[PDB]
Amino acid sequence: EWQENKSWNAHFTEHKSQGVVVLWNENKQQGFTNNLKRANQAFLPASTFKIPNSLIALDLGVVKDEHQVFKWDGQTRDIATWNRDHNLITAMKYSVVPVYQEFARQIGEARMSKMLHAFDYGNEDISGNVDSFWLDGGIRISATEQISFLRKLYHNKLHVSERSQRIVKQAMLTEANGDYIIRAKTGYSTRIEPKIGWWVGWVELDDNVWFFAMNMDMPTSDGLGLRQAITKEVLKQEKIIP
Ligand SMILES: O=C(O)c1cccc(-c2ccc(F)cc2)c1
Ligand SMILES: [Cl-]
Repeated sequence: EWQENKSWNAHFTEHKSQGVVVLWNENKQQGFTNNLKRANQAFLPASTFKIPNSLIALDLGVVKDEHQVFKWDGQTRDIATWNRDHNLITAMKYSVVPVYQEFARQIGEARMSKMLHAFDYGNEDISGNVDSFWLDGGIRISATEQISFLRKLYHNKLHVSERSQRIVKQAMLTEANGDYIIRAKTGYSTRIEPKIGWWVGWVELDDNVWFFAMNMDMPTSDGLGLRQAITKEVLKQEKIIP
């Protein structure tokens, strides 16, 4: 079942922001959020789509492994870290759109649509350019639907090989210390209004796993750090992380 804790709204209010945090206790099978309605509001996934995109590229052989090098195409872009060679891990880390656009073109429309239906991913609509629909096309996904998809990935229940899912979960590695491990992916949607930020993933503890999915209005790049900062303040408040 689900429980709405509006006290977390303060974490958005303090920054004059609007958004939702969704948490899911895997052991107890209970969900928590500050806004049950926005928790189910569907947005463009933006770079959070790099998770399913990575899975499909790996399972079809478009990407052979996490060490394969994808050469910079010599095009200087506004993102300095994009102007270099990448593998799957660094492509994810620096959210390298042009590398995943190449993935998508090699995957192709037919296979992409088939696999998103198999994943039960959002509205499963890839309308638009095969290499940009997750940024300005017709695909939409809610925070709760992100958690649903992530839970399948965590348990290796998605309809791709176990190997593909293990590799993507490696590439999702974001933070790890003696207290917790976070595997997650950021998102920044700017091509279609409303501009929003994403952070989706899970926090691994010794004896439990908390999946999370948050998004927040993002009129400017100045607030991108709040995607992680707000989420962690909620995690701290709920005694999930110190
Ligand atoms: O989602 C991120 O964490 C991320 C990672 C790398 C780059 C950017 C980014 C993109 C466009 C922009 F206008 C400003 C920042 C966002
Ligand atoms: Cl790992």
